[PDB]
This record gives sequence, structure tokens and C-alpha cells, in this order.
Amino acid sequence: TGWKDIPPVPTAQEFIDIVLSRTQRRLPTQIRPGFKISRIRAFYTRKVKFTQETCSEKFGAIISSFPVLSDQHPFHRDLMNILYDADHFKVALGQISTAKNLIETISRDYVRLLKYAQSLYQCKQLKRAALGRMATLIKRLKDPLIYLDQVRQHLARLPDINPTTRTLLVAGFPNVGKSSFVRSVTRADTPVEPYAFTTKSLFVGHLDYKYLRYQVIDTPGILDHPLEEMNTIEMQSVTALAHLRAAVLYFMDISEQCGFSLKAQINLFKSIKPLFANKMVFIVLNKMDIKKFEELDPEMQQEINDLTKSGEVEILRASCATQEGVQEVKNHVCERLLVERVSQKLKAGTHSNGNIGTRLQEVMARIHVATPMDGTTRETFIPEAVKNLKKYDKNDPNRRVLARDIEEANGGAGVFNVDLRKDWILENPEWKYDKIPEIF
Amino acid sequence: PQNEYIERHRKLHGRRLDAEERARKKAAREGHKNSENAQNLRGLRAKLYAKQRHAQKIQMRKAIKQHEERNVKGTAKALSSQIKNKRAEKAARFSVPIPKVRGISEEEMFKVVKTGKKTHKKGWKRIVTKPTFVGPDFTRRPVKYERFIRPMGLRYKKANVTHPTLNVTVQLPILSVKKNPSNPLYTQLGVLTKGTIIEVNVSDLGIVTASGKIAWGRYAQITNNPENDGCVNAVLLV
Amino acid sequence: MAVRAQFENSNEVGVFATLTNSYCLVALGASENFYSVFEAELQDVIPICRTTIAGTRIIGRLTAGNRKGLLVPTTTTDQELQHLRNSLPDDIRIQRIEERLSALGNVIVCNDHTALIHPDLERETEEIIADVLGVEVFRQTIADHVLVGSYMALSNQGGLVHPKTSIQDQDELSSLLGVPLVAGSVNRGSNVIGGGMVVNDWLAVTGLDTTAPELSVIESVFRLGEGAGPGAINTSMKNTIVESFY
Amino acid sequence: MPKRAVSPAPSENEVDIAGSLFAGFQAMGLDANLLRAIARKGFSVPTPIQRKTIPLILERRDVVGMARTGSGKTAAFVIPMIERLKAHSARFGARALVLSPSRELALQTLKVVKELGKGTDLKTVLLVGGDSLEEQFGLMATNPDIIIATPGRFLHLKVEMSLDLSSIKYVVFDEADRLFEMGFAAQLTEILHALPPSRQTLLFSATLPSSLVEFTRAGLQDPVLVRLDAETKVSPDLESAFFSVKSGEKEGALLHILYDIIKMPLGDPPKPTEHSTIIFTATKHHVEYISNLLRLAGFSVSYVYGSLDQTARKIQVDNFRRGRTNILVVTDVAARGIDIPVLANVINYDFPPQPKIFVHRVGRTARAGQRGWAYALVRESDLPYLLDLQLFLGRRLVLGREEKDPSFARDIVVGSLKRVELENNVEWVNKVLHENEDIGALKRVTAKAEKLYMKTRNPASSQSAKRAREVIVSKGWGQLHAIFGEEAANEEQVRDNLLSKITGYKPQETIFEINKAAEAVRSFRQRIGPRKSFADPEVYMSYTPRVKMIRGESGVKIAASFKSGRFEKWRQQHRLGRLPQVGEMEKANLVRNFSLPSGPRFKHKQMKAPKEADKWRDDYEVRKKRVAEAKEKR
Amino acid sequence: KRGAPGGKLKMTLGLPVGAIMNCADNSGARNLYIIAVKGAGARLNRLPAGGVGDMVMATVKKGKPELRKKVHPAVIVRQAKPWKRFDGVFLYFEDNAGVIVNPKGEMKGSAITGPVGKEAAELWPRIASNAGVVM
RNA sequence: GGAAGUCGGAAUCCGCUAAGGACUGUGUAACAACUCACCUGCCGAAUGUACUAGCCCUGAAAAUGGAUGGCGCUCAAGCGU
RNA sequence: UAGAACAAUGUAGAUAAGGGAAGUCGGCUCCGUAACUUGGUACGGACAGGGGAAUCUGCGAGAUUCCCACUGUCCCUAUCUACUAUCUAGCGAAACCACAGCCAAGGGAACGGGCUUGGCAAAAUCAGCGGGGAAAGAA
RNA sequence: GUCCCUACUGAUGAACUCGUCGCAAUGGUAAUUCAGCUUAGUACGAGAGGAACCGCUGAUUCAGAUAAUUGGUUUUUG
Ligand SMILES: Nc1nc2c(ncn2[C@@H]2O[C@H](COP(=O)(O)OP(=O)(O)OP(=O)(O)O)[C@@H](O)[C@H]2O)c(=O)[nH]1
Repeated sequence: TGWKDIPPVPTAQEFIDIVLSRTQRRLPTQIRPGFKISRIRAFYTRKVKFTQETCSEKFGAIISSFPVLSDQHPFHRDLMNILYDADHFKVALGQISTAKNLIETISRDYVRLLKYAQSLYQCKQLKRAALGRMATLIKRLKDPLIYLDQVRQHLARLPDINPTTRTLLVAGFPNVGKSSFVRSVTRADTPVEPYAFTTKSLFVGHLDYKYLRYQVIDTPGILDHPLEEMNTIEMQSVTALAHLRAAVLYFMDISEQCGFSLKAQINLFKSIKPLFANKMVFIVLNKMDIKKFEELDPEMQQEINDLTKSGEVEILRASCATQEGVQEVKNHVCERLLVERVSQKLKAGTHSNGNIGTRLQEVMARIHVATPMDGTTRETFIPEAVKNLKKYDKNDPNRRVLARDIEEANGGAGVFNVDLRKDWILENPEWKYDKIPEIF
Repeated sequence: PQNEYIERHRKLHGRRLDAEERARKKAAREGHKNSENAQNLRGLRAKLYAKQRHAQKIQMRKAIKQHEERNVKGTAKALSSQIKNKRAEKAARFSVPIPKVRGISEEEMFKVVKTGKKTHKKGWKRIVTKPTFVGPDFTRRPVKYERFIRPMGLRYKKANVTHPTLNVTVQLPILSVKKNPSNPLYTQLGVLTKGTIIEVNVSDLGIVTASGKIAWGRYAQITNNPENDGCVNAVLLV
Repeated sequence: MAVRAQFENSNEVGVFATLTNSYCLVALGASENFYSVFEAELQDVIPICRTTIAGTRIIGRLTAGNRKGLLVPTTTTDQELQHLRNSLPDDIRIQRIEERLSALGNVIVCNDHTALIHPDLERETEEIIADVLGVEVFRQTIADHVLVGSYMALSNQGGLVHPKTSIQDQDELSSLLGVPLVAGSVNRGSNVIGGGMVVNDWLAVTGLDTTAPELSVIESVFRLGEGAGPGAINTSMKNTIVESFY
Repeated sequence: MPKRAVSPAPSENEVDIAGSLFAGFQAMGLDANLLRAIARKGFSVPTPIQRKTIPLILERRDVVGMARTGSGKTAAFVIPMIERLKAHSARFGARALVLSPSRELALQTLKVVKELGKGTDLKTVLLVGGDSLEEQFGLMATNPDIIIATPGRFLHLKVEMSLDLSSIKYVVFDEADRLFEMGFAAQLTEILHALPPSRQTLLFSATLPSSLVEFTRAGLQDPVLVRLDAETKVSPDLESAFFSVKSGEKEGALLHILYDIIKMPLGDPPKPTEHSTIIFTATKHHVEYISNLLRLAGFSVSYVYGSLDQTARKIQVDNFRRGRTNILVVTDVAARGIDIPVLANVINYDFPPQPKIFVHRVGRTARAGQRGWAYALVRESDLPYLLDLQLFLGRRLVLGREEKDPSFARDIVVGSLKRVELENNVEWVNKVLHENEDIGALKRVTAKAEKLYMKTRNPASSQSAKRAREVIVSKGWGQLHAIFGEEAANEEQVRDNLLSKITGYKPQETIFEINKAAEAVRSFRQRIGPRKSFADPEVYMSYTPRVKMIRGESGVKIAASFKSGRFEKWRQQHRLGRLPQVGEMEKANLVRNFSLPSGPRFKHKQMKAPKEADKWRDDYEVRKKRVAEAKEKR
Repeated sequence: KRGAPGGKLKMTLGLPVGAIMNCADNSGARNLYIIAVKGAGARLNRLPAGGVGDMVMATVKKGKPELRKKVHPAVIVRQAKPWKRFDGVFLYFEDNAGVIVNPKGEMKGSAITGPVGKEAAELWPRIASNAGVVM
């Protein structure tokens, strides 16, 4: 679902203040030298132990709240590795774990010391020693706490990407028209600014087509470089392109308005195709308003056609400024994703043994329609006022009066009193509001 | 939302219509609020606040002096790291299974002796409360000292030894107790008190002698009170 | 015309409402949102009555009837009968019946032509239903569920039955009823079709948790929202159903 | 309330073969009557446990027998018992005693001993909970020869009569592993203290927990612990594969096994089946969750967990053995309890802590020369336990596809799974979890159980952990499983290069650096940047080797020795006399007074007079006459 | 979300904690055993109890062995202890009976044996659908 | 990728000068823009940094309702001579 | 020793008389006949039942529904035993008693009851009584 | 191996001629928590999801009464 529920991580000083205040205010703090040595020992060992389990509980919460990189989906694992340096993540988490262990050991040793103490002064010193040594440990674990706070905040703000669902990976060279399509297709607020790397992360929007929900993932932008000398945000994009079963929509820019060349765009798409090994590749000539495809150099036309003549990589056309064909490309790609997934689902349901699966037969039962053999229909008593009726619209000025409006005008929800005799159709209209005799 | 949506909302709609004025008024009121806090709030919270403001003013004065100087103008970690990496690599590689089991402790030995002897003389036991160092895991003590009990929770085996000239503190094993200048009996039993001469292993430091030789043990004066501070701190006598 | 509504915050519409070709019964409670939705979809074309049955809001599961008549259980009191009679025109016969199975809306499903009843009703009740409704009454269980009133919604244009009805049961039921039947779900996987929906020849009111694919199925089966909605839509655009309810 | 009210019912099954530190029938030479009885029973040839044990018991040696349930341990210790007793004794005092965990096991022992001693005059008594303490009094008055009892009831009657057990010479502990798991240790020790030293001790079990080993060392005189040989060498006809699986993909991986790696037919099947899949899990909550998930997926699955009802377990096991269910999911303890027939398919869902437990769960199959398959799902956290399993089996580890044709039967081969379908299965699991709320609640329960079980599970070894880290670093962890196919190896590799070289990226700067926190992160990076045969084989001494407390029936805490006196009040009730002291002849009048019923034992025993007849009541005279009959019967 | 019904009026509670109950649905259990009551208020030594239409947590004591010894939420539909309805009618049922229900309010079974309390039918719409007799 | 004084590392100069830092903060994706440092005009006379010495506040408090002896006392009925 | 008021109590201990509750491992083969080596083998029959409460159809093969376990466990109900008692007429002790008897702070000697300074403070009784007027001595 | 004094608190009470109607120094002090409807599937949100103020109706505990009704107790020995 997300990682917004990870508790805030305090700094070193805030952590020490929290733990040493809880032990100050949640336990009694008055013992006297004229009391028994056993009770003095009990008081101080109670203080030390309480501080220990407080620190242990906070560290355990830190260790168990943060998601484990191992058990995540590969997309999320690589995304967090790029965004957070999983190496440093694991290092900081290990420091927290080791500090927890050492605090536990310090508490045990000083509990033994307090058992074998014989003076109130000595017990006080040993208690102050224990609490002081632990505080040194937290002060040392200053910086990992800051790193964990920052990673927690970014993780809580990170978008929810569903790894295995109908998804459209919107990708291409920078300033091609990626955000401009994503905003036109979904309700995602993805800045459409005319500068270069405007988008510095992955944006996600949601769509409805033929009563099905679709995901659209806008990627930042990829340059023409080998995948080894490659910048962090645009490796976030390549990870999105590499670990998502999806339809990749690669935007092509016929004009040189993007800031790059056609040949460079072709080279980049050829370089990224190995990751688009089997994902459904649709290249759409964005910005077909300025320079249409017909007004283009014949050898470049033939290169685009050669690019068509490979697998099931196909090219469409749309202008994300003249609201011209973004609708059409949307329906085309969504329908083909639908047909591919239904084909895969029916193949999966039909096993080699030939036995139809339970889910497949349930779908067949839900999709079959039953009709009477006689082929005779039944009469419908629909009144003519239905066909001569007018749709109610809440924005209309001269609507019907309506019960919500009358109750809001004549009171509220527990204030309006409804007259149940207003709809009483009688012989004489004045006979309503008449009290019925019941017993004689 | 999915990204830096607070800055997004700030860039699209801005701040509250009096955020800047509110902040300026709060900043201006900070001085009066600080004096009010320093003169009114009371009980461990004053103590904390005072100790803080002391640190802050010392920091501010140091920063001002450093800035004035620079505007007018126009190792122990290394040695400790070497020692710790040497130990770490030795432990990581050169570790092979070998028998090592500790003998049962003096407390249950005493309990067994009590099971063997019905009549308990009053105060026949006296546990040694000061921290001790023993060495061998199991040893049968002579009849003379067979009645001092040294608890495991009080037994120590390592000490933080400070070398002054090669200014560095290293955790080193304790070899033997040479003299405790408070009680000969404490010296014999291994009682570890303040100002106490102990023999400490100085293998990891790498001290070169007049004959060019490498030191493996030296005298160290324990200079703290291990009975109050749950640790042993000594200074090498070199 | 398919719409979504809740009584107070509950998705079960058929429990609190009963819709037919000539009248609408609405449970009386707190606000007027439910009544307002029903009237905005039926702008005085047929009478709509704020009624309580046996002092309850489950009038939908306690009342059974069609365009030609209405039946109430013996527990319903004379003032409630007077309210119903005064709100409903004379072209609708109202009668109170002494059935052992008081949940008439749970034991009887009736369109203007046929009725399917719980197999344990009495003989007197069977032909009194045949008299008041003027329909053919058959005893049958759907999906081995004996509460046809809660497990099936029926109209003169179609019928929605339990999602786990067999093909043999479904085509047998289609043969007897005379209208097409499709096994579908209402309110995101709920099996109580009758308890989660009221539907007539030109209106359906389901809960707010009813998903878009099953709402489209409902419209197609009951031939609603003009368009086409024969059920041939369900057969043709099967991709949505196989993807959503796989 | 009662979710984890006490503890996970299947706790653990600890085994200690270091307890090895203890040290035809006519050809065996039994009596003619016993021979005819065995021939009637149909035991034509003794089972291996019988062949190894009964001669020793006849040689009068205390023995501990490691044998599976259904191996015939019951007859194994009953036949020597009957051979030793061979007659009813006129002297008062029994000499045969067996302690069994549950009433069902006790009744099974009763049936066995009756069928094996048809004709011989031995008197055998059952002493289990739920029966009348007065009836047990009467049976002890009948003076049996063989006692078959549950220990708690045994102590109850022991305290109540202050019985003399000095005549007992033959003592048997049946399923002492279950006895100690259910918690009978202290009262068993008190029984042992009561028993005379001059006795022959038999102890039959499937496992040897350390507590049981200590108990045997305390109470047995030179135990010749026994065992078989299928309890050591994993049948070479067992072929094993190990699958690196993720926590969120665990259930999806289990179904890919069932679907694409096993070809498991769906629906009710048309003596086990050809497929015969058992699934070994960690706790009963995983048992229920996996059972319901499989059933929704369409799989003919029977579930057996620890604290399941007797009738339910019987029905499920009977279905599995008759082949009506083809999948059977058990934890460890339910598996040990149930007699499992020959299996072809074993799936280890949660990895076992002990390699010996793994050996048992995989010796569950591949028997009598018939080939067996063992698929085990392993996670990164269980990888150290996998390496401990490697050390125990002495086999070589093949990670991914380091070898072109690894022999899965003799090599421990670990690999991943078809990413394509693995994902189409994990999506299905996510969908069903989002749809069915009961499955979601079960999944949350098993998540909590996973946390608790990980917390309470025994630790691994340091070298195993270190080399587990090394394997995780190594490439062999992440590629497909050799099974799939070399062509797959081709296509996976077609892109695996770029995919792996993306996964292995070291960021230059974090997004936070892309303030004081930024300076702290930069300092953190600056601080934690990366750090810059010859021996004689003949004689080389190597390193590796070559008021006491007891719980009562009510459950309320009760003192060990609490003579309520109700036995003396029983005596007063039925005006009896002094009991026959040990040695004195059985007293036939008392035997006739309290001997036994006429066979079948009903439970429904209330004779209550009907209420007084009322004149206004319809059946006035009839009620009057039945009331009169009732007062006549009195 | 805690299964405490809203809008429930005062009525006499006659089924305390640890109470044996008949089972009214076709789920495979014959009796239930109330151990806890949702929405109860812990007083000094006061035993919680529930009336018709109140959710409790029950453990099955007899029935289908597969479901035996399992714990489920339940809502009670019939109460032998007399109580008064706001029309001034004091009434009681022949036994104590409830139905197994998930925390949202959906029944595991498909039918209810015998009548159903009016309060339960009003509070839980699913029971009104699965009910044949309402009194 | 972009980094123009202000995400970072190191140096940190000259001219015009009245004076202006290869910049003290705000701000942009980068600019831009504002602001500080410093300087000028108006105003007009004493300021302002660090210490010291008195009195006062804080510098820690539990658990029946109470104590400069009490009432009460403020250019005292408190403090110093 | 006798009258008035209401008079059937409570506690404790024993007692198999019953109930509520807690725990569970609780609910759900034999006789006769036929061949074979004295014992088994096949065939035929019976078993793996009652008591109580009820419902529905016309006493009815009448049909249908519900309850029967133990525990060295607790509590409750039942029986027995003992002590249990306001006023009035008459008769009628004893223990104990320096004098007293309201509180809070202070009264260096873990000391207050009489002293300081403060709260206060109004006859004579009856009933209930749960606080005080009793305690150490120290290695 | 050591039935009295006073406190609490009702209930009485002589002196002011009895009685009726009142004032109020002083003392004590009381209410608590949760839920449901509307707001509203609204604000907010890519999605998943998801409030609050006004208004209205209940329930827990505590406290003070009460016996129409509905259960229970019988020396009413009816
Ligand atoms: N005329 C025209 N302008 C377009 C079209 N698509 C995008 N643009 C312009 O492109 C500029 C921004 O493009 P974005 O959509 O932000 O580009 P991007 O590919 O998402 O890359 P980023 O800049 O990193 O977000 C604006 O000036 C848009 O008007 C198009 O089809 N036609």
C-alpha cells in the first residue's frame, strides 16, 4: 500500500531526551539513604532496566518499520537502491541493531553491579554510569538517525506503483512531451515546463477505459549514453522500464524542437530495446503539429519504416497540444493490452492436461447468457412519462424542488418533521389530517 | 500525492497571507520569550535550559573569535584503527574450532561445599564486593584463601589503558595484579581499586625497547574507582 | 437507468426498498437522501411511499408484490395498512397474509408475469398470491439457496441470479421465467442480489460499492439506460468480465 | 480472545541422535498359544522394529526404540509382554504397566493387546480420564495383570489407593515424545520413583528430545537404544531442488511448483495417488492459510495440524490414504503423529531449523526403491540453515546454473523461478488477498505467527551465517533453476546482463544531496566509503570430527500427595471389606460384585422419574401410569 | 473497526460471558460459547452480557469436526431471557441462538434456522436477507 | 543533466572607488529579483563591548491542612550603615 | 427469672443431596449351521441401548427437535451441629483505674498528654462503630 | 519469648410563650466516556482511501429517585 506509516525517527539528542525523560517522569524518583540496601538496589536496577527497554523498544521499532530490501519486488528494490544507496541503508540499520545489542549488554552488566553494590552512593554512581554510557552510544548514532529520517520522509512521499497490473510506461528523450500526455490522459499533476529535466522522478496517474483501471507511469527522461555512465534520475526511469510488465510508449520528436537529433533518438531507442525485449513497444510521433510525418526526409522515413519492420514495435501519431490524437492512441494501446492479457489469462486457465480451471469455468458461467428456447419475450408496462421525462441535474437552475432541498430549507436532518399524509390520495382532499378512530 | 507536493502547492498557491509577518513577529519576540523562560520555568527544566544556553553562548563566542581571526587573516584514531583492523583480520581468518569450556564458578562451588557441610558457622561466607580479576577459568584456591568469594558479575578481564607519549587509549587484556596499595590481602585476591598497579599486555601497541625489542607486558596504574564506575581505566607507566 | 445509493451508509438497497412497475416503497429514517434519490430517478411517474413494516426499516425484505398487487406479513399493523392503502392507487390490491415465513421479500420473487416462491409456503398462501398478483407461482430453489427473494432480482426485461448458479440451473430457470438470466454480482462480490438491489423495467438502484463491470452487466441484463443492453453486450465485450472477475 | 491464547500448538520437534550415547516368529521361539494368536492376527513376518526389538526384550534388556508410528511398535512391546506373563497370577498385584499419552492411543493399545492375547487368562485394564474413578476402583479390585493408563489418571488412582507397585516388573512408555510435549515430566518422574528398581523398561518413540534423553538416562538401566537405517541415509532415489523465494512471492512460488513444476491436476481425483504431494509448514496458522488458499485455487487438500480434533484428523488422514485428497499439509508434530504412506511429492514450505528434521521430512518419501521428489522453498534468512543442511548431508552445493547438468539427487541445487509466471501467480495471490477478507485475516495471523516463530526458533552457526552472506554476495543466488532448461538459460541471459548490471549500481550521490542534513549525509559517505594440500594424508590430526507440584485433572494447581479419602468413602459406600493385600488370592465375591458390564460401554446413563401427572394435562392417566411404573422400579 | 452496533436501544441482557448457545445457520456448528462481548464496559467483577443484535466472540463446542474448536465472531438472533420492546411488549424466545458473522457483518452460511430477532434484522442488513421468519 | 556569489572542493584577485564579499540570508530547474556586509544624504549628541559589586527571578518538587510564633507588612513592620 | 417488638436469623465446621462455573484426552463383536485340522474357515441372525422433555399430521411402522463425562477445582443451594438477642419488672458482678482525654506546626537527644501559637470551642443523652489511646532494639 | 476515653455520623434534646411562613453565614458538591444520522463519499488525494464545525438520536459508567408494566420472594400459612 505504501510506506507512509513508518514512525518518525528522532535525532540523537531528541532520542536521548525522550528516553531520559520517560525514565524520569514514569517512575518514582525519591529514595532515601535510611532505607534498606535491598530496596535501594531494587530502585536503581528498576531505573536502569526501564531505560534499557525504552531504548530497545525504540530501536526495535526503527528496525522493524523500515521495509526490507530483500523481500520487495525487484522494481521497488532497485528504485530504493538508486534513491537511497541500499548499501548505506543497510550500514545505518546495522549500526542501530548493534547499538541495541550493546545497550542490552550494558544494562545486564550494570544490573549485576547493582546487585553487588553496598551503598546508596555506589548504586547512584553505577546508575549514572549506565545511563551515561548508553547516551554516549546514541550520540554516536547521531548521523544514521538523520539519514533514516530523510529516507523515511522520501519513502512516505514516494508514489505507489503496482508492479503487476495494466501499466503504460511513458518514456522518451527529455522535453519530448511526456508530461504533456500524462496530464492529458490522467489527473496526475506532473509539471509541463519547457526546460530540460523538469520531471525529477516517476509520476503515476490512473485511467478508466472499457470499465477497467489502468496505470500510467511518466518517466523523467533518458539521454543517449551507455547504461554504465548513467545519471541517477534517469536510471530511476530505466529501472521503471526494466522491471515493469507494461506497454512502453516511447515518444518521438520529428522536429528538432526537443534539443536532440532524430538519429540520436533512433540510437537511444535501439539501445533501450533490449530492456523492451517483450514489453509492448509503441513509438508515437509527439509534436506532429509543427513538423508532420509527411514533411520529412525520405531516408529518415525509410529508417522509421525499418524500425517498424521489427517485432511488434509499432508507431502512431498524436499532438499533445492540439488534443488531436492522444485519445486515439490511448484507446489503441489500452485495447491491445486488454486483448493480450485476456489471451494470456485464457492460456493460463487452459492447462496442458486439458482440465478447465475453476476460475476459468467461473468466468464462463458469469459470461454465458441464458435464453428461453421458445424465443418469446414478455410485455413491458413502461409509462409514457418515462420517455417524456427530463433528466434531473443538480447544476440546472429550474430543477425540481426535491426532498433534500425542502428539508434543508425547513430545518436539518434531526429537525425537519415529515408529513406522511401529503401523498395521501383520497376522495375528499380535506379528509387528510383527520384523526382515525381506533378503539370504541 | 506522489512527490514534493508541499513545494508544488507553494509554487502554485503560495503561503498563508500573514506567514512572513507571523515569522518576523515570532523572531522579534524570541528575546523576551527567552528572558521569560529563564526567569520563570522551574524544576530540572530550568537546569536543562540553563546548561543549554551556556553551551550555545560558548559556541557563539568561539565562532565569533574564529571569524574575527580568519577575517583579519588574508593520529590516535589512526593507531587505534590499525590495532583494531589487525585484531579483526586475525579473528576473521585464523579461527578454527578448539576446546574451550570454563570451569564452574566459585559460587556454586561454595554451595556444594555447604551441601557437604551441614552446620554453617555464622558469617562463614564473606563475598568480595570490590571488583576482581582472576585469570584462569577454574582454580582450586589454598585453604588460606578458600573462603573469599569473587563473583563473576564483578570479575573483569580487560582495561582501558592510556599511553601518554603515543597519546592513545586502547582496550587491553589484564595479565596480573602486581600491587594494590590498600591491602596486601586485596593484592593477593586480585581486588581492583584506584591507583592500583597491574600488568597489562601491550602487544598491540608495538613499543620498541632499547634493545630494539617488542614489548608484551608493562605496568599500568588504575586511576579510577571500578566499584563506582563499571569499567577499569589505567595509565601505562612508560 | 442504473444508479448507486445507500440507505444511511449501507450498500443493501433491497433490504430497505421495494421497487415495482407501479409504486415504490422507501424505508423511513432520519434524512430524506434515499427518498430523494428514488424520486429524482422517478419524478412522480409512479407513487413513492415512506413506509415502515412491523415497525422496521427492512420493508424491502419484508414486502413482496408487483405492479398489480402488494402483500404484507401478518405482523404489519392496521395503521401501516391504512398508510399503504391511502398512498397507493386503487389499481393496486394490497393484502396482509398469515405466512409462517414472514420474510416475504426473502421468500418471494415476482415480476408482472411469474413468481418464484420458497418451497415451504402454504397452499392457501400459494393460491392467494396467485389471486392477488395474478401471476403463475412456481416453487424452486436457485443455486441450492432456498431464499429466492434474497438471492435473485427479477424484472419483465431480465433477471440477475446468484453468481454461482450452474448453467443447467440457469437455462432451466430461463425456460420457466421466460426472460434472460445472467449470473452476476452486486456490491463488490456480495451474493445477496435481492438484498442489494431493487430494479424495475426502467430503473435499477444498487449500492455505492457496486463496481463498474457489474453495473454494466446489470444494465445490459435489464436492458437499461436505453442504448442496446440485450445481453449480447455481455457476450460480445467479454474481455472486461474475464479480466475483472477472473 | 483465543488467538495465541496460550501458544502455537505445534511448538517444535527437537531430535537428538547424540542420544546414541546410551551405549519368523517361530524362529524367534514364542509360545504355541501366542503363535496361534499371531497367526490369527495375520502378522506373517515381523516388522523391522519388531525383529530388532522383541529378541532384546526377551533377553530382558531395557530398550529405547526409534520407530515411525504404524511401524508396529504396539505389537512390538505387547508380544514380549504376553510371552513374559503367559498366565494369570493368583497372587494379588499387577506386573505389566504401560503409559500412553491419549485415550485414543490407549484404546488402540487395548485393541492390540486383546487381539494378541485372545484366549490367555491375562486381565488387562484401561485407566484413562473421563471414566468413573469408582469404576477404576472396581477394576483394581478385579486385580488386573496388565495396566494401560494415562499418567495423570494413574497418579490420581495411585494417591487414592496408596497402591503397592512393587510387583510391577514390566514398564513401557509409549510415545514419550508426545508425553513430554504435552508436559507429563514431573508426574512421570514420580511414577518412576514409585516403581521398584527391578523392572524392565521399554520406551517407544519416533523422536528423542533432549528432555526425553535425560529422562532415559535417569530412569533406564543400561538402555540398548535401537533404530533403523532409513533414519540416516537419505534414499539416493530422492531428487531435491531448492528455490530462492521472496516473502511476498512465497505463496505464488508454491503454486508455480504445484502448477508448472509438478503438473498437479485440479479438482477432485477421479493407496495414494501418482502425484501424492505433502506440504511441510511451520505453524498451524500457516497450515490453515495455505490449506484455504490451495482450496480456493482448486486443489484437493487435507490439512492436519497439532491441536486438531481426533475425528477431524482421522477423517483427513483416511481421505489422504484412500486418495480422495492429493495434497496434505502438516506442520511437524501432526506429521509425526500421523502414519504417512509412501509419497512421491514433498514440498518444504518453511525451511526446517534442524537438518535432521529435514532428513525425516524427506525420508517421508523415496522409499523401497521408488523415486521421490523434494522441492524446498528457502529464503535469505533460512539460507544459513540451508548451508547447515549442506554440512549435515556432506553434498556439494550448486548455485543457479554453475554446472550444465547438476545431479539434483546428489547435489544440493538452488535456483530461482520463471519470472514470467512467478509474477502472474504473485498477482493472483495479491488479488485473492484483496478480495477475500477471511484469507486476509488468515494471512495477518500467519504474519504474526511468522514473527513469533522467527523469534523463538533456534539459531544457526556463525560459519554458516558468514558463508550465507558470501553466497548472497555471489552471483549464484539470483539466476533460474537448472531444471527449467538451457534454452531458458539462453533467453534469461539475453537481457540478464543489462538487468544485473543495472541492479549492481553504486549511486554517486543520494537524492537528498541532489543543509545540515545534507552535510551529515556527505560526512556519512566520506566516513563509510569503501575501505582501501601440503600435508601428509596418513597422519594429519584434523580439526573437525573425522511439597512437590503436579497438575491435576481440573487444571487447578494441586499438591502432589493429596489423599482426599474418597476411596475409603467408596469402601464405606459399598460396605466392602479390606482390600486383598499384594499376594493374597483374588476374592471371587468382590470380583462378581464389581467385575465388568456386559460388553459395549454406553455413556448415556440417567434414569429420571417423570413429573407428577396433572389432571388438566392432556396425557393425565398415561403420565400417572408412567409415574407409577417409575416408583415401582424405584 | 470494532463490531459495536450503532443506534441500539436499551434491552435486558441475559447471555453473560461463557454462555452456551444454539447455532442457527447452515455453517456446520451446532453450539457456540460466548467468551467476550463487543462494546462491553469493564466494571468491578461485572460479567459482560449481550442482547439480541449484539456482536460477541464465540467458540464452537460441537458440530462439524473441521470447524470444531475454532473461534469466530457471532451475532445473536434469539434470546430466551425476556426483554421489552419500545411498543411496550415484553417478549422472549424458546432458546439462545446466534449466527456466525464476519467482522464486517456478512454471514458464513446461506440460511437461518428459525425466526430472527427484529433488532438483529434491523441492525445487520445481511441477516435480514438470510432471514425467513422475523419476529 | 542543470549549479551564474548562495547543492558541492580549493583559492579567494584586480579596477572604479564613497564602497561593495569571487558574497550574509530569501528565491529560480538554472537565471532573474530581493536582502545583508560596506558606503553616501537627512537627522543631532552622546554612545557601546566585556567584566565587577549589591537586591531580586531561576538554579527541582512529591504526597492529612499550617506556619519568619501568628496576624499581617511593599518611600515596609524587608535589606545595609 | 417473667412480659413487649418483630421473631427467622448469620457465621463457622462437618454431611455423596442438587445446581452454576473452570479444565480437558467429553459429547456423536457375539450365538447357531456346514466342510478343514483341538482351533480356526464360510454361511445365517443379533449387537455395535435407554431415560426425560417437547414439537407436527390423521392412539396411530406415527414423523421431527433438545439433555445425560469426570476432575486431588471453585462457588452456590440442601441437612446436621455450636455460638449467635433490643426494651421492660426484679436481682446483679468483674477486668481495669496517677490525673486526664479535640486537632495542625514547633518543641536538637527517629519523645509528647500537660509547654509555645494557631485552628477553634455551648448542657444532657441514644444507636452504629470500620480510626486513635498496643507494640520494636538494632547487627 | 507481656471495657472505657475520644473521633465519624445520623437520631433525640432542657433554656428564648407556642405555632406558621421564610432568609442564608458556613460546610459538601457531579457528572463521565463512546457510538450512530446529517455534514459527506464532501473538503483533501495519482490511487488507495478519507475528515471536522453546526444540528439530531442513542448507549457505558457514576449519581438521585420510582413501581404503571414485566420478572422474582410468601407467616396472608390466601
Ligand atoms: N507544440 C507542442 N508542444 C508540445 C507538445 N508536447 C509537449 N509540448 C511542449 O513541450 C514543453 C514541455 O514538455 P514536457 O511535456 O514537460 O516534456 P517531457 O518530455 O515530459 O520532459 P520534462 O521537461 O523533463 O518534463 C512545453 O513547452 C509544451 O508545450 C506537442 O505535442 N506540441
